[PDB]
Amino acid sequence: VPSQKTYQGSYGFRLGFLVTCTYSPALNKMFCQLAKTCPVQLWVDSTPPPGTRVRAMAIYKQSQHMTEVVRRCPHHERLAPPQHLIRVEGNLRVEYLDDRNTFRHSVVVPYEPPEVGSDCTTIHYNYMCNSSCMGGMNRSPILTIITLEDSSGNLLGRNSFEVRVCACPGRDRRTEEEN
Ligand SMILES: [Zn+2]
Repeated sequence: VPSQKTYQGSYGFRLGFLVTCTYSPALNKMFCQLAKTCPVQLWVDSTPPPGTRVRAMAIYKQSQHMTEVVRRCPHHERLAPPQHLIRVEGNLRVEYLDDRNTFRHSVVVPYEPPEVGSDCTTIHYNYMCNSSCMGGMNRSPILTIITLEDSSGNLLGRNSFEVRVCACPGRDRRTEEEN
């Protein structure tokens, strides 16, 4: 299984977050609706090298399920391959990748610096299956792992957040925070 370990790296890489999508810092958890815009901010302390790329991948949070590949349920599976949970919208250079050994899916875009008038780079992710989809995530928590990689694919930085894809993000966040 791919590592989830936070690695700020040489460029001081971290994530930020701004109901269709809501983030709980206390839980390090995003709650979002299926197919809706999920803004994830990339923050760096120094400019990454030319051709730096940003990869997103989902894994199960629980150790006992970590070897299982996160993919869309049969119903939802039937630019993006239909099996992929995570898509990117609003980007002309999206790559959908299937690992030849692990079969794990990921979605990659080029790293771009913040637009003029901004301090961070935003990527709009879409999650295409609900956490509750049986025959898929089966209510089991997932993590999204965001990796900053150089042009050769080498690790520059890593961060992660838990995700629940659900009908009522605000309500579920409140419940999970009360728990
Ligand atoms: Zn589904």
